[PDB]
Amino acid sequence: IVGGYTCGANTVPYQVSLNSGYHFCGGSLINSQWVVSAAHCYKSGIQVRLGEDNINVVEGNEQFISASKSIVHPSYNSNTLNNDIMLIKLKSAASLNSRVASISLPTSCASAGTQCLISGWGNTKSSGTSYPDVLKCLKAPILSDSSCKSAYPGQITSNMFCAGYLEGGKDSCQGDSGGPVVCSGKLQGIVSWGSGCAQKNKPGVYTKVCNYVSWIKQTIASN
Ligand SMILES: NC(=[NH2+])c1ccc2[nH]c(-c3cccc(OC4CCCC4)c3[O-])nc2c1
Ligand SMILES: [Ca+2]
Repeated sequence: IVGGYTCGANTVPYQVSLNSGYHFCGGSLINSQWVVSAAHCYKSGIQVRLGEDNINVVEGNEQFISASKSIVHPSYNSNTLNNDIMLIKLKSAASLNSRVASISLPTSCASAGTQCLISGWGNTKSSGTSYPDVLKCLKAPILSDSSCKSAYPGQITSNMFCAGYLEGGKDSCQGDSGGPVVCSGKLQGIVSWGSGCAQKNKPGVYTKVCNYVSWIKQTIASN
């Protein structure tokens, strides 16, 4: 997260770290056995780490659970990143409490101007790499579709939306992919991609979760 602030320990209880010997993507807990992340974060050997703040220190509240299976959306396109969403089923259910809680899926899509919270352990520099030990937060608004398509002509599909600041300075970045974009307590986006991090007129692009709620529900119901 570039231009953000330290969230405070366990203040984002639905945030998870996908780990394979190091943190490589974020994700969101939607019920005690499933996590939603981005399809491009897919790899085998994923251990999901819940209740984290410092990902390099066991401070208490952490729950490390292996993924039993990861379901990449069947229409995921790795060249355009269209349908960049993945569901991860946990080997055992997590124990939910005030520090580990799930976030609600939306019933309607959010409008431009809606303020959301984006979080993650990704790079905090736009020019260089500085990875934090604790979770960083950024409050950012959803941009209009016209500003988004004007910034990335021919690359935005209806399953994507832009959020951020056109003046540059605040953005999600490498290591934040797969994590949450929460607006008024509903999960509206998944960190997907961007051009560099926090550059002027290049806002971050997110997977539009409201377009996938029936897919998520039907997939969870059959697995
Ligand atoms: N500027 C942004 N809003 C942005 C947000 C998330 C990003 N994630 C990445 C990213 C870059 C290189 C490799 C990645 O993931 C690979 C390692 C884990 C598997 C895929 C990224 O997510 N760039 C990103 C840029
Ligand atoms: Ca820790």
